[PDB]
Amino acid sequence: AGVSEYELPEDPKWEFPRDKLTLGKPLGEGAFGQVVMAEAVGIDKDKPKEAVTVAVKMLKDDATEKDLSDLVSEMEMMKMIGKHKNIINLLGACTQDGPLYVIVAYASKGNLREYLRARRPPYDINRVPEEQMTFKDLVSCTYQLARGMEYLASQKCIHRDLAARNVLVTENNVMKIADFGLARDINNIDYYKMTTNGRLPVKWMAPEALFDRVYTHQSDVWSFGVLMWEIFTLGGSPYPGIPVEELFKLLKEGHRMDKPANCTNELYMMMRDCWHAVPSQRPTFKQLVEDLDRILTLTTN
Repeated sequence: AGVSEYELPEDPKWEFPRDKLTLGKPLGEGAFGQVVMAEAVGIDKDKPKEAVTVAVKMLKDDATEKDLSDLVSEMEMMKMIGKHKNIINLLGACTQDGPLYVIVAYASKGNLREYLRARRPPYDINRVPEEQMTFKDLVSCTYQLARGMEYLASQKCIHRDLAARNVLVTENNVMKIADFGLARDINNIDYYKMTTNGRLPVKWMAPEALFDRVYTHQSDVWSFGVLMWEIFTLGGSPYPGIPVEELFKLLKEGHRMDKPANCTNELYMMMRDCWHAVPSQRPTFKQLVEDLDRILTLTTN
């Protein structure tokens, strides 16, 4: 839909009244949208006079048409995806007679990369030493995210932008996949066809997307492997020292990232399996969940 003449249809089951929403302090500014904390009175049907803290995604003053298209697409993707423990929860939207607000559950511990970096083993005033990550914590993080993606893939949707920056962490340390603005519905098609030059960060893109312009669930599996590497480096950035302009040829030559310091060979081989050159030889998200559960069960004892 061309947003400059598209009028958002009514969808009463998701609509939230503007007079019940009080916008608060900013939580983030990316480039296509901005997210603010807010108080939503009555958005929990079970506590109808109660104000609950939420996060609201909206356009910036300098928004483009594509920014608005992405915000609509993110809202519609979250509607169709449905509910899961490891997917950030869509609560409602203000869509009629004013700016588009997409209202989502608030994750008080912020994005995953900064959450991990603040909990690294020993000047940063943002560190949280009382919550330093153990190996079991890292495996648990990975397992939760694999469960979220297993659910996502069972809904026949591809995220396409999986990365630590697009994961949120709640007060109870629950991992929440977020930022569905690039996600797509691939029900009834065999693969999603990429344009010539996409809007997906190159360092998380599977080679078949990069070079053959195709995206499947197994392309998300590749990105999940990079996400795993981010987790087990406690928020490191991938292919360190390699600019994206040099990475294309390195990937064609079979280059893969080295093993992170805090990782077992078992977990590194799981990353490497996610980075198999042949998409159908990478594990599925169902298989990753099974393997991570077994590792996590052994670790917790």
